[PDB]
Amino acid sequence: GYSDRVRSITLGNSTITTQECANVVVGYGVWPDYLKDSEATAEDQPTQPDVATCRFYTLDSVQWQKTSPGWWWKLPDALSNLGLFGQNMQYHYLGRTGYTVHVQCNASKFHQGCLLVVCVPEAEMGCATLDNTPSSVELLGGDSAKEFADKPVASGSNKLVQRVVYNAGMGVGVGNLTIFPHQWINLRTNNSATIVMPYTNSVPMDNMFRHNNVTLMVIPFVPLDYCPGSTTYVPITVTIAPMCAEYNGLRLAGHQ
Amino acid sequence: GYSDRVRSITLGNSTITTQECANVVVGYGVWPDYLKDSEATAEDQPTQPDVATCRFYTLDSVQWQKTSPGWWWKLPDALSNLGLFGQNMQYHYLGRTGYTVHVQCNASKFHQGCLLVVCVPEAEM
Amino acid sequence: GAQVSTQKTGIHYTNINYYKDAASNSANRQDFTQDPGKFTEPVKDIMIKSLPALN
Amino acid sequence: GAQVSTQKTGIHYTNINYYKDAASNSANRQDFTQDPGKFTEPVKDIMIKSLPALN
Amino acid sequence: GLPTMNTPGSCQFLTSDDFQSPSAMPQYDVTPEMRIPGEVKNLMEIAEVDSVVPVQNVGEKVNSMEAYQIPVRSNEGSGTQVFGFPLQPGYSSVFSRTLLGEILNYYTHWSGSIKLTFMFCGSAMATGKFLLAYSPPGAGAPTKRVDAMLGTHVVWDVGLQSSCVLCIPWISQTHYRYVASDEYTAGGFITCWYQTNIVVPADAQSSCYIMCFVSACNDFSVRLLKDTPFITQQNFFQ
Amino acid sequence: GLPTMNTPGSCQFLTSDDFQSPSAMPQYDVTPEMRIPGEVKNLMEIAEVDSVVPVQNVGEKVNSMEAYQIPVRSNEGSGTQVFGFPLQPGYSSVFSRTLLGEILNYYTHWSGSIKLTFMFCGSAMATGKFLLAYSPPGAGAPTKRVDAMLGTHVVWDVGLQSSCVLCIPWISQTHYRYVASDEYTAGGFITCWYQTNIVVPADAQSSCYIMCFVSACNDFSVRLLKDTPFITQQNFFQ
Amino acid sequence: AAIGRVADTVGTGPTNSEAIPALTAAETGHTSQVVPGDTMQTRHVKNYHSRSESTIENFLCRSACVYFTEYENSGAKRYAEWVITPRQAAQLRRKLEFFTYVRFDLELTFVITSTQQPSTTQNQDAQILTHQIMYVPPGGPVPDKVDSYVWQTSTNPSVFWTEGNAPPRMSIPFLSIGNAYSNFYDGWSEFSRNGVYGINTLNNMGTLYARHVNAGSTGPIKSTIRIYFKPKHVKAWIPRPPRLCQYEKAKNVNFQPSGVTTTRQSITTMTNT
Amino acid sequence: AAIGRVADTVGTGPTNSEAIPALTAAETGHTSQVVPGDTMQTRHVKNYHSRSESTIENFLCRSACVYFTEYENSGAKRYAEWVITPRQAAQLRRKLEFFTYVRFDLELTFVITSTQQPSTTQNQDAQILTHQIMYVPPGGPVPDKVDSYVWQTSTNPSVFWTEGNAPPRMSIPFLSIGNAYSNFYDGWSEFSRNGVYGINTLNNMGTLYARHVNAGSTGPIKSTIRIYFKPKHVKAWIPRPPRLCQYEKAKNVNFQPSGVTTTRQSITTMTNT
Ligand SMILES: CCCCCCCCCCCCCCCC(=O)O
Ligand SMILES: CCCCCCCCCCCCCCCC(=O)O
Repeated sequence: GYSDRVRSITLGNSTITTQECANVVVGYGVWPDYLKDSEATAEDQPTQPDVATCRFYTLDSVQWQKTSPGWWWKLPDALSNLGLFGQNMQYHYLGRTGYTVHVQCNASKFHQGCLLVVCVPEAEMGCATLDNTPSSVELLGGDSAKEFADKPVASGSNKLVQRVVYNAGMGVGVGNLTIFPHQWINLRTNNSATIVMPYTNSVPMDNMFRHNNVTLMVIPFVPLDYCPGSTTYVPITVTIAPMCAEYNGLRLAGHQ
Repeated sequence: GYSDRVRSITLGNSTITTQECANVVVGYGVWPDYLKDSEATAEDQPTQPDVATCRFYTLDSVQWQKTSPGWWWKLPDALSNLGLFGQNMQYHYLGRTGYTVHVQCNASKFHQGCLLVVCVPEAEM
Repeated sequence: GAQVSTQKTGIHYTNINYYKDAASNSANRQDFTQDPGKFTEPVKDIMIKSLPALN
Repeated sequence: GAQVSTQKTGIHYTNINYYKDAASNSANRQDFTQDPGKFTEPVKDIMIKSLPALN
Repeated sequence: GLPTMNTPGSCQFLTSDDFQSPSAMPQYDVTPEMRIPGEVKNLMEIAEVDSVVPVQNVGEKVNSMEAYQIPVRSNEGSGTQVFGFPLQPGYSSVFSRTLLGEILNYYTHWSGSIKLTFMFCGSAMATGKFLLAYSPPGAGAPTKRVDAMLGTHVVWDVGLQSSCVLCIPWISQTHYRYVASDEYTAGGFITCWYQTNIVVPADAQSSCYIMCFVSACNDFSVRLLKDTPFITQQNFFQ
Repeated sequence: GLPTMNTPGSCQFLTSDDFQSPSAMPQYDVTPEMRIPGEVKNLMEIAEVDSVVPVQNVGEKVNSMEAYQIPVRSNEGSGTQVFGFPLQPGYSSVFSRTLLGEILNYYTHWSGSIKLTFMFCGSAMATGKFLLAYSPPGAGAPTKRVDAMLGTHVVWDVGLQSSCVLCIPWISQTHYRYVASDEYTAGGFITCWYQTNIVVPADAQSSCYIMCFVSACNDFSVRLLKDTPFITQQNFFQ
Repeated sequence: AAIGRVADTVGTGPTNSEAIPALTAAETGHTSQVVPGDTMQTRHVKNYHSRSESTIENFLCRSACVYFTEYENSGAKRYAEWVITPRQAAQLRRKLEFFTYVRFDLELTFVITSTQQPSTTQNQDAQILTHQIMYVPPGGPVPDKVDSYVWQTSTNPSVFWTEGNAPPRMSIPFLSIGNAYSNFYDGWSEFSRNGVYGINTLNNMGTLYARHVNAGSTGPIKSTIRIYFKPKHVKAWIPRPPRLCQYEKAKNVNFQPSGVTTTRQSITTMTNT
Repeated sequence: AAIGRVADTVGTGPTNSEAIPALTAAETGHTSQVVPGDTMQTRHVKNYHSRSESTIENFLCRSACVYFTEYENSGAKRYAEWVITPRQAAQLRRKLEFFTYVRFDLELTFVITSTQQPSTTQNQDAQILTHQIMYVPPGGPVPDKVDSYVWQTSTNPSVFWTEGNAPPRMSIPFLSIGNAYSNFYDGWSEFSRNGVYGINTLNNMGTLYARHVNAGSTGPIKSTIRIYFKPKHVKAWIPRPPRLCQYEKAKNVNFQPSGVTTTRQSITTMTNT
C-alpha cells in the first residue's frame, strides 16, 4: 500500500497534500542549505528565522482560460510583501534562499491541457522598444501573476515587456525551457507540480529587492479545453515556501 | 590596568561603551535564556531571529530639567515599532524575552543629581 | 620538473609551465568528466527505468 | 640545476637563471612577509586590546 | 646563445592554438570559487535533456504555442498518418532549433541513438493506440501504415503512463553523420500512424494534442567544432 | 640548430612582463645592505596605520586644519546628527586622500573591515555620549537617530579613555568592492549622532572638536593594480 | 569507458515481460533513460566514440574577435577607446550565453593592421609603425589626447607592438568581483529598482585604449585593432536555451519576437520548405 | 595564513564584561587592533583573500616611461642626451616617493620610434635605421657631435638596436654609492649649508646619449626614444605620506599649496560635491 502519486510536504506551520502529483523535482540535484563558513563573506551573525520565514505562502490564484498564454512571477519578489519573509527582506541588505515551489491545478477526467511549471534562474527580460529596458512596474507583479502575450507587443518609446509567450520574453525557444528545473501539469495524469530550488547566483548572498535570481513561469503548451457541461473556471494556484532563509546587514526598513 | 568603571556590551550588530558605570545588575540573579522543553506548552517550532531581534535599540532621548518628575516606558511596548523585533511582535501571537536595559546620562564634575533606573515587572497603573 | 600526459588518439607529450601565474597555463582540454543526472533526472525519488513512472 | 616554485592560484613552474649576475634575475613577486607592528603599534609598553589604554 | 631554427608556422596566430602566455595581472588573487548548483562539464550533458519539438512548423503556427502541438482526433477510420519528419537532428526545421539541434549546429558530425518521448495531452477519458515508427533510408518514406510497420517501431498504447518512447537506434553505414544536409549521410524517416483511432465518451473533447520531446542517448557524440548558421549580425551592437 | 617555433606575443613588450635580461654592468659589486629602521614589505602594512580623516570638507575649510575638525557643542536637545559620509574608502572625498585612500587609489578592488577611531579633543571637564553607526546600503542614509540605531552601531561614552572605535564590518554581497564608484558595489552610510548632548560646567568651553582616524583591519586586501587619478602633469618637469 | 568514451550498445533479445522501459511520464520533469535495446533487439557494439570535443573547455576555447575600431595617423581620431565587452560580437556572445554563470581565465590576442589613406602628399616614406594598447581599470585616469601623460602606464598594464611581428598576446585572470562572471542579471543597479537594468549593471571591466607611438610617415595612415577573446580554464553553471532571436542591443537582451523555427509544408512533409 | 592570506573572521557572540576593545587612546601613537567581533556579534569566516598584489615588489614592478626626447636624421640636434632621473615623470616618481629610502635593481626598456619629417626632397628611399644608446657615468667623456670618438664605447656600456626588432632591454644593478637610494634628502651639498639643496644633491647617475648610426634616407627623419624603468628586487624603508600637491620642478620638492581634499556640501552630504 504505497503510491508515488500521493505526497505531503511540511514546512513551518504549513502542510501541503496531493493525491495526483508526479515526482518532485529537486533543483540541480542540490537541496537547499545554509551558507557554509568557507563560502561566506558577510562577517556579521546572520539571522535564520526558520519556521517564521520558511513556510508555505499561497499567492493569488489565476484563471486558466482556453486562450491564456501564460504567467510568470519573479521569485525573491513574489513574496516581498508576505509575512515575516517580507519583513526580513525590507530590514536586511543581504538575503539568501531556496524554495519549495508548489503549483496546484485540478480539473477532471473530462478536461484537458498541459501546463509547464518551470523555475528559470536569472530570467532577464526584453523590451518592446529596442532602445529601453522594461520598468519595475512592468516586470514585477508581487504575489499576483504577470501575463504573457498571445502575440507581439508594439514598440513606441515605452518601457514595456516583450511578453510574447513563444519567446518567454527572453528571445529563446519557449520549448527549450526544459533545461531548467521543471515539471508538466498534464490534467490528464497530473494535478500539481512540485519543484525544490536551491539557492542560485554568482555570489553567496544578494539584495532581495534589487535582484530576482529566479523566476517561476507557468505556460500552457496544450490549451485548456472541455465541453458544454464541464465547469469553466479552472484556476491555477501557486504556493511557494522559502528554505534555509538567511539575512545579513540589518538596518532600517524600507525598500528604498 | 583594569577598572570596573569601564565596560562594553555587544549584542548583534551593536555595541555600547561606558567609562563611568557602576556594576551591572543582573535580574533576580537570573540571566536570560530560551525556553526549556520541559517548561513549554506552545507546541510549534518557535522562531529565534537572534541577531536581527536581540540588538540595541536606542529610544527617543528626554530632557532632565530641574523640575522633571520622572519618566516610564512599558517594555514589551517601547520597542513594538522598532526594527524586526517589532515586526515579530506583530506577526506572532506569542513572544518571550529578556532585555539588557541601558540608561545613559552624562553631566560634568560640576552638575548634580541622582536618577533611579528601575525595572518594575508587572507595573499595573 | 616537467609533466607528461597522454595525447588524443584512437603516446604522450611533455609540458613545463614557464609562468608564475596559473592563469598563464594552457587550456584544460582533457577534462572528460560527465554527470548528466543534475539535468536529466533531477527527481527526488529514484525512477527505475523498467518500472511505471506512476502507479 | 633548475628550481621549481608554486604559481599563484585559489601547480608549479620551472625557472633556470641564465645570467652571471643576480641583477638579471626576474622579480621577487612572491615575498608575502608582513609585519605591521613596526608602524601600527610602535609602543614601548605592550598594549592589550581588551584593556584600557590609560588607568 | 643556443643554436635554434624556426619552422613553418612560426609567428602565425591559429585561432585554435594552445600555448602559454604571460599574465598581464602578475600575482592577481582570483576570487575564491563557490559551489553553484548545476555545473556543466560537457555539452552532451545538455543534449541528453528532453526539449519540446515543434513538429507543426506548418505556416503561421511557428509564431505560437501551436508549433509544439500534434493534432490527434477521433476519425472514421484508422491508418491515418499523424505526422512525419526526417532524421536530420541538425538540418530539419523540426529539430534544428531544439536543445539537441542547437548543439549539433555548432558541430559538423554527429552519431548516436535518439529518444523521442511522446506525451498524450488529451483528457483522462480519451484513449487510443498509435504506431511510432522509424524507417531507415533506402526506400521512400512509408506512405501507408502497413508499410511503416515493416520498419523499426513501437506501438504506443495511451493510458495512465502519459508518455511513451520511440528510441531511434543509430543505424547508419558510417560511424558519424553530417550535421549539415547530405544524401550520403541520409538518416531515414520518422512517422506516426493511428493504430486504433482515438475513442472518447460523450462530454469529453474528441480533438486532442500530443507533445513530442527529443533528447540524445548515452551513445551520442559530436565532432568537428564549427560556427552556427543560426546567429548573424551586420554591425557591432551598441 | 634546435627546431623552434615562435608564438603569438613574441617580440612584444608587456609593461607587466617578468623576464630575465643581461646586466649592463657585468660583475658589479652592489653596496652591502644595511639595517635601516622601518622596512616595508606590503602596502597593507601602511593601510593598517591610522591617519586623520578630513570629515569637514565643507567649503574653504579644506585649506586649513579645520578640515580635520568635527564640531560638537552643547545643544538644547539630543538626536542631532554630527556628521555623515558614505563607505567609499576609495571615492568619497572624505577618505580618498587618506593614507588608506591613497593606497586604494592605486588599485581597482578592495575588501575588508575598516576602523574609524574617534578622539574627543574637548576639555577634561566636557562630557557626553555619541552614537557612531554604520547602516549597510539598501535603504537610504538614516535621517534621524532613531533610524540609525537600527543598524550596526557603537554608543561611545566620552571619559578618561579619549578615543573610541567604530569597527565597520565588511558586509557586502560580493567578495570585493570597486575602489572607483559604482552602485552595485554600494557600501552604505556612516553617521554620528548625539546620544546624550555635551555637558560642560561653567568656565569650560562648550564648543568642542572630535578627530577621526581611519585604518584597515587584518582582513583587508586590494586587487588589480592601476594608476592614480590623483597625480598628473603636462610636460616633463625641469 | 575511457574517461570520455561513450556508452557501448548492450546486445538484447526478444522480451515479453511487464517491464516497461518505453512507458514513462514526462510530467515528472525527468528525461527518459531508454536505450536502443529497451525497445528492440540489438546486437552488441563496443563503441569507441569520445565526447572529447564537447567539453565546456573545448567548446569555448577558440579565439574570437569580439570587437575592433580604428585610430588614425593624424586628424580627429588619433587614438582609439573601447569599453570592454563580449556582447558586441554575436558569435562568442551566443556561446557564453549558453550558461547562466561562467568562470574562466582569458587569453587575449590582438591583430593590428594599418592601411595608407588616400591623400595628395608628395614623396611619402613611412617608417615602421609601433602601437600601444593600454588598459584602464574602472577608476583610472583616461587619455584625452594621443600624447596625454596617462600613456606613461607606471601601473596600468599595456603592450607595445611593432608591425611585422607576431600578434601581441597576453593572459588575463578571472577578474570578477564575484564568484563567477554573470551572463544574465534579472535585476537593477538601484535598490529602488530604477537606474540600469540587466547584464550591463554588472559590467565594469574598464576601458581599452590604443594609439600609435610614432606617426611614421608624412602621409595619413589608418590602423585597425581587432580584439580576440579565448576563455581558458572554464567552469560553467546552469545551462539555458540558446539565443533564438537575433541580437539587437549590446547592453541588454532586447529582441524582436521570432518564430520558433523555419517552416515546412505540412506535418507530413519530409522536406525543409 | 597561506603566507600571504588575510586574517579569518573569528565568530563572536553577546558580551557584557569590563573588557573594552572599543575604548582606547590614540594619543599613544598606537593604532587600534580592533576587529569586527570586538564590537558586534560576528559569524565565522574562512577568508582566502591574499595580499599578494600589495607587496612592495608587485607595487613598484611595472615598466614606467620616465622620460623621452628626440634626435634627428640631420640638422641641429642629431643626437640626444639626458641626465638620468626618475623625477621628470610623475607616475613612477609618486610611487617611489611613497618611501623615504629604497633599494632595487632596475630593468631598463627602450621604445625607439622614427617619423619622416616634411620636406621637399625628391625620391626618398630610406634604408633601415640603426640606433645607438650609450651611458656615460659621471666623469666620462661626452659626445659633442654625432660622430665624436666617444661613441667607440670601449668601456662605456651601450646598446645597438635596429628598427623592427623587439625593444632593446637590459638589467642594471643597484648603483647607489650608499646603502640605499635616497628619495628625499633634507640637506645640502656644501658643509656651509649652501650650494644645492634637496634630492638633487645626491643624484649623480650620469648621462644617457642616443643617436642614429646611419642617416638612412636623403630625406629628414626624426626619432623619439622612450626610457622605461622597472624596479626589481625591491626593498623599501620608512613609508611617508603620498604626494598631495602636483609636482612643480624635477630637482626639488617645490609645490604650490593645495587643499587637503576635494569638497562637498556639508558634513552631512553623502555626495561628492
Ligand atoms: C592590456 C591589458 C588588456 C586587459 C584586457 C582586460 C579585459 C577584461 C575582460 C573581461 C571579460 C568578459 C567579461 C564580461 C563582464 C560582465 O558582464 O560582468
Ligand atoms: C646603456 C646603459 C644604460 C644604463 C642606465 C643607467 C640608469 C641609472 C638609473 C639610476 C636610478 C634611479 C635613481 C635616482 C638617483 C638619486 O636621486 O639618488
